[PDB]
Amino acid sequence: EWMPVTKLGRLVKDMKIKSLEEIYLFSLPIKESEIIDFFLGASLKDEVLKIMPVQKQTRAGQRTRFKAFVAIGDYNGHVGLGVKCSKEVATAIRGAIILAKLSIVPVRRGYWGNKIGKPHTVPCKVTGRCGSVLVRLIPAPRGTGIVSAPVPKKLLMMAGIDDCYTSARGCTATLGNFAKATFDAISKTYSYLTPDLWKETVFTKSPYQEFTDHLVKTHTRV
Amino acid sequence: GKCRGLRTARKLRSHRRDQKWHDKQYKKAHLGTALKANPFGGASHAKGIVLEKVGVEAKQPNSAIRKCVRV
Amino acid sequence: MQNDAGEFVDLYVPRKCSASNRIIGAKDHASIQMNVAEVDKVTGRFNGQFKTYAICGAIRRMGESDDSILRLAKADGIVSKNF
Amino acid sequence: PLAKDLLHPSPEEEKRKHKKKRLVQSPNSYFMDVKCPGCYKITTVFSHAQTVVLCVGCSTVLCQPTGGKARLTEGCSFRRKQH
Amino acid sequence: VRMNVLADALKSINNAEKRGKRQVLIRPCSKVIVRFLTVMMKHGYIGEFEIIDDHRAGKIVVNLTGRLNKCGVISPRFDVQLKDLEKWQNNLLPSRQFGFIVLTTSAGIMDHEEARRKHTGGKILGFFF
Amino acid sequence: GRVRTKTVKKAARVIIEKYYTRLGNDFHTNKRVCEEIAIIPSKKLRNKIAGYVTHLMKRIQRGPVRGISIKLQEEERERRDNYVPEVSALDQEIIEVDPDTKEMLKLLDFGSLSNLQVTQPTVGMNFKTPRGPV
Amino acid sequence: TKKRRNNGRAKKGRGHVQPIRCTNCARCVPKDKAIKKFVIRNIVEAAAVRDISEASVFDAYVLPKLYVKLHYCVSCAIHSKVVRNRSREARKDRTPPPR
Amino acid sequence: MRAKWRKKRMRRLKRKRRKMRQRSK
Amino acid sequence: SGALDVLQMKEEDVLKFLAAGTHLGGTNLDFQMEQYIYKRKSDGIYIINLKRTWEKLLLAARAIVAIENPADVSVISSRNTGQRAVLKFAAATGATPIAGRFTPGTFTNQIQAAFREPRLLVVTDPRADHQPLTEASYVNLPTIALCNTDSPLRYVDIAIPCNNKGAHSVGLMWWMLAREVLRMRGTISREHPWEVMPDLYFYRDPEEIEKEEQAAAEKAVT
RNA sequence: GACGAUCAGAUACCGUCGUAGUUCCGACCAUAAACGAUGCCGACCGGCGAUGCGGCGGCGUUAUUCCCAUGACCCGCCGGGCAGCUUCCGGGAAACCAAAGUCUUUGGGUUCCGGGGGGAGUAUGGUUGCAAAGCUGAAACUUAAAGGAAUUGACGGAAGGG
RNA sequence: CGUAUGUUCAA
Ligand SMILES: [K+]
Ligand SMILES: [K+]
Ligand SMILES: [K+]
Ligand SMILES: [Mg+2]
Ligand SMILES: [Mg+2]
Ligand SMILES: [Mg+2]
Ligand SMILES: [Mg+2]
Ligand SMILES: [Mg+2]
Ligand SMILES: [Mg+2]
Ligand SMILES: [Mg+2]
Ligand SMILES: [Mg+2]
Ligand SMILES: [Mg+2]
Ligand SMILES: [Mg+2]
Ligand SMILES: [Mg+2]
Ligand SMILES: [Mg+2]
Ligand SMILES: [Mg+2]
Ligand SMILES: [Mg+2]
Ligand SMILES: [Mg+2]
Ligand SMILES: [Mg+2]
Ligand SMILES: [Mg+2]
Ligand SMILES: [Mg+2]
Ligand SMILES: [Mg+2]
Ligand SMILES: [Mg+2]
Ligand SMILES: [Mg+2]
Ligand SMILES: [Mg+2]
Ligand SMILES: [Zn+2]
Repeated sequence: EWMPVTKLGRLVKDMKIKSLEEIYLFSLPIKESEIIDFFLGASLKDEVLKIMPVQKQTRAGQRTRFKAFVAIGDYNGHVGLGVKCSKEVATAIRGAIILAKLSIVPVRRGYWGNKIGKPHTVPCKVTGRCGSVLVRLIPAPRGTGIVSAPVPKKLLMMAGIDDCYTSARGCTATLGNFAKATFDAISKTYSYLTPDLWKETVFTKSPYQEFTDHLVKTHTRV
Repeated sequence: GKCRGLRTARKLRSHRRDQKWHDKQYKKAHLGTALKANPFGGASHAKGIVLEKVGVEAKQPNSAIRKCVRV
Repeated sequence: MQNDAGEFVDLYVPRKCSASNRIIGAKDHASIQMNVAEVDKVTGRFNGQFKTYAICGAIRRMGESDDSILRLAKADGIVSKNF
Repeated sequence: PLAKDLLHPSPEEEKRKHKKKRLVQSPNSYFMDVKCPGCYKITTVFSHAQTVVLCVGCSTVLCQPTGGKARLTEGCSFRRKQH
Repeated sequence: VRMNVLADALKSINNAEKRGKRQVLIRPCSKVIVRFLTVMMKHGYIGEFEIIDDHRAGKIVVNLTGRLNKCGVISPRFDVQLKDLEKWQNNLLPSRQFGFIVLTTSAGIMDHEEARRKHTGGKILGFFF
Repeated sequence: GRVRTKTVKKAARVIIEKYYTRLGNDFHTNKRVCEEIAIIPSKKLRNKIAGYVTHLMKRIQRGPVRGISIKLQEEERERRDNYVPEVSALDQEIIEVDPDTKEMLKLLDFGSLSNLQVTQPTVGMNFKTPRGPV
Repeated sequence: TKKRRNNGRAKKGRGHVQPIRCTNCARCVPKDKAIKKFVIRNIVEAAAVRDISEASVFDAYVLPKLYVKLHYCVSCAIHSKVVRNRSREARKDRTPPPR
Repeated sequence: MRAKWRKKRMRRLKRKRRKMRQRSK
Repeated sequence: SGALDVLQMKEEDVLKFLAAGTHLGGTNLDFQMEQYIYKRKSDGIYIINLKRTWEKLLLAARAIVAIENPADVSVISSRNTGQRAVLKFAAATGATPIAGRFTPGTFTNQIQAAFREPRLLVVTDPRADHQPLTEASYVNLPTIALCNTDSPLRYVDIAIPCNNKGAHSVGLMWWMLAREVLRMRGTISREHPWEVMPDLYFYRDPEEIEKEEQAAAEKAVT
């Protein structure tokens, strides 16, 4: 069924690449939603945050289109947010789900103050900005749960975060910007230099050179 | 910007005291004029005598005769 | 990230820019990891070993990726010290 | 240039930079040995002199104040002093 | 005028750090600056630095290792008691796993964790993480 | 109002690339060719395509055009490759250099070791165009 | 919304610039804001220049030119089509139109 | 109403009010 | 050149660079190209340092050789003065050339007809070929460029300081790059001069073509 | 203000006159979209071409008749300034801004000042002023928006092309 | 040269 068009999609289907983190490690642009479905197909859960109609004024009247905000993610270190606007509600939701999968980022989880057990919270205080909305993720004591509005609480649970204090500033009624700001906060957990990431990086082989021979054999024909 | 020196507690206290008069929620409850002008005089309820029955025309974009009484 | 025990609990360990030492994020599509092959001392011909440098998108945007790579090569001996 | 060596800038770089903005401030002025065509004795004159320096006894003008370095009188040879 | 040499120094380091520079010139220099820099050095947030003598306040050149997220000063130097130290940590540091609050105490200039160990409160100077 | 729509033009350019050799400057012959090498559902459309083909052929025969034609192709390869001069333009008996790069070549330890002549440096450094409007 | 960085005028490092009167309507306009146009043209138009040539008493008499400096207020400059409205980015262009 | 003329309206109103009190004092 | 005598600049190369005018840059200097110049001439012309030209040229060659599949290297020249030089390089090294107009979306539009995913990009001029350099920024594409003294270095990882303006110098620089790539690969001998003439990469304007073809024609007839 | 036009009216726009004023001197007045609608002092943070002032350096041209210096020009550097272009520095609701940046990773110092729209800069008391007014400055009551920036349309007695 | 206006609510 799935005929990949990109080299990354080709390697994923040929089972040459294992785990999304190898793609994440080299920050490769994913361009096929089947790659996401290949690695996390069973565990992903989707939710329609909001169906927001938008209108364009024309001579004959108002051209109403529907925008769908979809949050995707397995409840374990991966979450994605997708926004799609189209004439039909059903078409908008499907397109948003595709865009949500393409946008999935890895979520770094840390420890409040113990380092006992698996990670339960954000590694540190992270802030996300989208328009006027500022969402600040705060590390929380184990057993605290997620103290946030219903909108970021869905994303934070989908990110796998179990405990988190939060602080929102701006027009949080703008659910599109509110959700995006939360997603931006979650995204930059792995962009934050904690001293445990200080140790010199060891460079591994890029998938485009590690399987450069397989790509020549197959992707040239396919 | 605002002063931050370690010996500016009086200036910060004085400024917040002055600027607290500029929100109507505080000035309503702390000037006394509002309580003097309040027909209930700071009470939740009040008794009275019906002087007459009057009809009030509802504001646009509605249309109706709201039934009221002068008390 | 390791717990008190020392088991690695991070999903993965992101790369860091070879010049600015900033973490290269999962969506930093302007980042590169360019390999510079090392020649044989006498032949001057690719022997199969390469030096690896990673540059974050921000350094490339500033236009500083040129001197970062050049300075890294001089440190690695790829470029002659009398450049 | 991200990696600029601030400890050891080139002498050309320091010579261009403003005297106060150098790594360690130093004057751009100097003292000089002025010999008027007459007599034989030597006069020590500041480069950026503000007063009309007279060769005492000879009673001749050696330099004229300006907005910067003093202008030596015509026929007067000067040599920079060293400390 | 310049009311706080430490504020000027920490801001200058913070700006060069964000700009990806490898070295930053710090002027003027003070014992409080050098002691503050040493606290960051002992934790690896900065490399070696060389104080430069000009028969004046002094200049410093710090080698930056690309590890600082932010080195900020706190003005004014509030008095910090040991009981109130925790509430300062929750307000100034991203997490307890890393980041330090630099205190000037009678024992000497030290980070917040060393002050807790030596049971000494003091006046807050700044922070870094 | 005789501008030809994309459908007339797309058919005509393609026919000349595909069957250039069998075409010519006569509308009447080209009209007949289109009847067998193409399926043109209407006669009027056929005469319009053959009209543009005839117009193109003249142009494709007096120069290259958007359309490709082997004969013009095989010449492009010949200029791009075949003209390698007998002696390179770089092979010059005397190479003129200014004392500035001559002293540079001294740093290159290649100054006096080459066959090159030094010109007198330019005087006045009047190299900037005068500033002003227009 | 600010429309022009220079506020529509050439005043940058001073407080007050003396006004001048518009050539058409005599409106007071600051000298730095007036749309100026230095007009140089022959006294005789190109149609009549030939007739004056053989009507002249000199063998080679060069026709004197007319030098008039016009100052226009914004309304008169726009109305007389000396200047026109331009797009957001076209406004920023400052070079005079080509000759 | 233009703010400048609303100001002029009130200035005239004030002048009338001051004349009304200068007549009663 | 790794301070190796086998990779040092020969007297033959010096005469080639001097003849083609590669050492002469523009009258304007980019602040990030300052390290490559030697001295400004008395006529405002900046002189490029040939050692630094050679070092970056070999450093670029080492980057090209590191790509296992030569087809994964893309060579581009929007300007005509360099279209012939690039296609030859692609014929001699097996790179994928794009001469002429670069259609936007080539590296980013997965469903575009000419969609391609090179592992390394080489361009003739950052100003003229600004589209591939800017577009490479979306797909993690390292970039090599021929940069003059007044050339921007944004998204340019290996800049070769050379006169990328004159017809001779542009062709010569691609010729030297192609020769050095093959020598490192071992395709051609190093002590034996290359069979390909430098003039084969030189762009020839039409006026010269008809001028020389009739000169050759009159030579043959008599 | 008078008048002549224009108009349904025209206490206006247009035109003909024309008082105060406009001008100088001396005393008041203290307000302006008094605007960069952007406090001041200090530090840091990209690039580029200019520009004005000062100084320093350097082929050459020109006058100073030759020399000398000095000016005019040319190529740079430094410092203080009015600005300009560019930039994914970074910021911002955006327009934009190299400051309006170095802000949830929130603290250099310090002054003034705003807290939904009105009522209202009104009343009233004080004070200043010859006056006009300036400064200080409320309340009752009323109201679910008022407003900013930007988008698409529609419209225009706006422009350009059909 | 020279003209003004368009009852209330309602997609
Ligand atoms: K200047
Ligand atoms: K509009
Ligand atoms: K109604
Ligand atoms: Mg309130
Ligand atoms: Mg009603
Ligand atoms: Mg109703
Ligand atoms: Mg407007
Ligand atoms: Mg503007
Ligand atoms: Mg103007
Ligand atoms: Mg009348
Ligand atoms: Mg008159
Ligand atoms: Mg005022
Ligand atoms: Mg003014
Ligand atoms: Mg104001
Ligand atoms: Mg003052
Ligand atoms: Mg000046
Ligand atoms: Mg604040
Ligand atoms: Mg209010
Ligand atoms: Mg009053
Ligand atoms: Mg309502
Ligand atoms: Mg307003
Ligand atoms: Mg009416
Ligand atoms: Mg009606
Ligand atoms: Mg109506
Ligand atoms: Mg209806
Ligand atoms: Zn006018």
